[PDB]
Amino acid sequence: KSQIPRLSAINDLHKIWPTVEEHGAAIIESFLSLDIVRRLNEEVDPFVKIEPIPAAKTKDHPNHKLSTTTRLVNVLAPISKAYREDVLNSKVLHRICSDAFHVYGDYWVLMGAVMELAPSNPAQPLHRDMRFSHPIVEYLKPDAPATSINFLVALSPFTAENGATHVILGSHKWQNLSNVSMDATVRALMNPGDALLITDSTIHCGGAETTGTETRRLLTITMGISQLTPLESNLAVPRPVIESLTPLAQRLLGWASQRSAAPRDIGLLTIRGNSIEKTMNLKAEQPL
Amino acid sequence: KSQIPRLSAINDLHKIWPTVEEHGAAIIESFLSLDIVRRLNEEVDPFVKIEPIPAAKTKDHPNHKLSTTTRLVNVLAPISKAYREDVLNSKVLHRICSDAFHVYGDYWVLMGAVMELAPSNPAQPLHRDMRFSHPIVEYLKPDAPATSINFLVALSPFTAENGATHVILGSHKWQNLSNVSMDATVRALMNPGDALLITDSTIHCGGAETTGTETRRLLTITMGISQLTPLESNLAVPRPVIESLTPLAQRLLGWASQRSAAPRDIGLLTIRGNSIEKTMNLKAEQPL
Ligand SMILES: CN1C(=O)c2ccccc2NC(=O)[C@@H]1Cc1ccccc1
Ligand SMILES: CN1C(=O)c2ccccc2NC(=O)[C@@H]1Cc1ccccc1
Ligand SMILES: O=C(O)CCC(=O)C(=O)O
Ligand SMILES: O=C(O)CCC(=O)C(=O)O
Ligand code: NI
Ligand code: NI
Repeated sequence: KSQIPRLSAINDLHKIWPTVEEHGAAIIESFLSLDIVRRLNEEVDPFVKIEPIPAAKTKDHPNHKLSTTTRLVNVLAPISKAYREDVLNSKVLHRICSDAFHVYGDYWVLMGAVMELAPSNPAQPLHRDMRFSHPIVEYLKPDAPATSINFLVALSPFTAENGATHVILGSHKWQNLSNVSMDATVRALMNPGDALLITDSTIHCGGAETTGTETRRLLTITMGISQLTPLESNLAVPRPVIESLTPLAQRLLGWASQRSAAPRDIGLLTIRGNSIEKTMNLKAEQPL
Repeated sequence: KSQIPRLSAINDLHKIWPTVEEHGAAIIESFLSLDIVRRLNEEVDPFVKIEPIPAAKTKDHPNHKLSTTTRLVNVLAPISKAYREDVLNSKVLHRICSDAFHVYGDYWVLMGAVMELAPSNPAQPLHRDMRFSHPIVEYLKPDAPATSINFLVALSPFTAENGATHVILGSHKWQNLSNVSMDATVRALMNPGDALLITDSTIHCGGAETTGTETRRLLTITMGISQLTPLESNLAVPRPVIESLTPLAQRLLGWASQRSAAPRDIGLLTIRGNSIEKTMNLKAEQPL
């Protein structure tokens, strides 16, 4: 069985989305530089350490799907300069997203999260993303272009033994799911900064951590059309942080109005014919 | 040809959604009391008068679809006490919406707007709503439950001669649109406070104002699943106004997290497993 296609962020940029459209997955080598990875890791470190279990009794939106050996930290903009500057303005990310979502219009971040898996973390069940938040997605016709995609960026090594993600190539086009098996999977073996890119229809799962010693960490960026509601809110992010961002990053975080691709688009999140940013006189690129 | 079914808000409440599901439209008689209509009208009056043309050159999200004799004012919560208290907490509205959207989960306001049509306003072309903002909707399978519905509430009389809305009954189930004609329509003749309820697949249009003297006004409330992005933003609504609302009204305006109907729903607009309202310590029902 064929392995996940591997592509250069630098040279193969126009090939990335076509590859995912065909195969349902691709590895983007050096999606983030080691410097960006180092900074992201340093900045999110304490927030990962303080994060409780996904279904902690203190939470009013517990996540009952993730294992108790998973820590997931979302709403990264207030935590990480590297995320809100380097990642949210990634030229590679934006080329891919505009390639993927042009039929629909603007896209934004549905969720940007760091996931850390403790040693001995079990494999997740094979799944498609979005089914525990956006039931609407299952009602889309089979030829509807993907309405979200997920960049699973390695922040530490992904190896067979430490639970590198499994994907089923071609499963984004499956309607009948009787052949869903771990027998059908291949692995996303990755170095820090590489990214596994999948669609919302790609069947995949986190792997089993079998060493008992290694802690695997990733940055998962679910990018989706601006017509779909994010899993996470940036409503509580301080205004000085928002005003430090680029206009593009502000839009990605829901601090701007949005547009569809409809010829005479009437817009999303507008205020009596004007944008959020015009109405609220939102500054951009103001240093902290 | 059969007329639009007319139902009592008081007595026929459980019948309203089934009627719309079958026929694509229903008139809800006395949906709003005359007192609520009077207050809404008084409160929005000046904002309608100052509103420019839909595609005014001053706007960065011009609406190129509506006629130059249309004034549309959305983001009503800061303008109208009647809207944000009486309308957003309407028992009838909420029964209907929970009937309609239970398959998907929570619902919210995609747009609440007052539309005023000047004398001599022409008929709109026959259309389905949502196509100039949410192209995703056209990609839904035919048996997907409606993901949005629109309450067109009369704030003045709707007569044949003054441009009462046209609908095509049963057109919410049409796939082939070759028989779309004004020949196929019936009229929503309504008194102030009555509401025409349609789905996002019901083919309809504003009628021609033929008197040259009458000014028709309506309150259009597009309610949709919380998985779809609103056409309008309440991000700039003052915190004291938001904190005066019920928790339900806050959710409807995007000042709360949201839930899907998925068995182990992980939520929408959450912040590291907690809600917007818990995170921001958002008060409710605090008088102004
Ligand atoms: C539930 N779930 C997440 O929490 C998740 C986490 C990170 C990024 C995307 C994401 N979206 C999802 O739909 C997944 C789905 C899932 C996960 C584990 C086991 C079964 C299903
Ligand atoms: C464009 N458009 C609005 O502006 C509108 C106004 C009020 C409530 C819903 C609404 N949604 C829409 O999709 C309509 C569609 C339309 C209107 C006129 C002519 C052609 C198409
Ligand atoms: O752990 C991984 O590599 C994948 C995680 C995942 O697919 C998910 O949580 O949705
Ligand atoms: O004017 C009316 O009665 C209907 C308006 C309408 O359908 C629209 O603007 O989408
Ligand atoms: Ni997943
Ligand atoms: Ni309409």
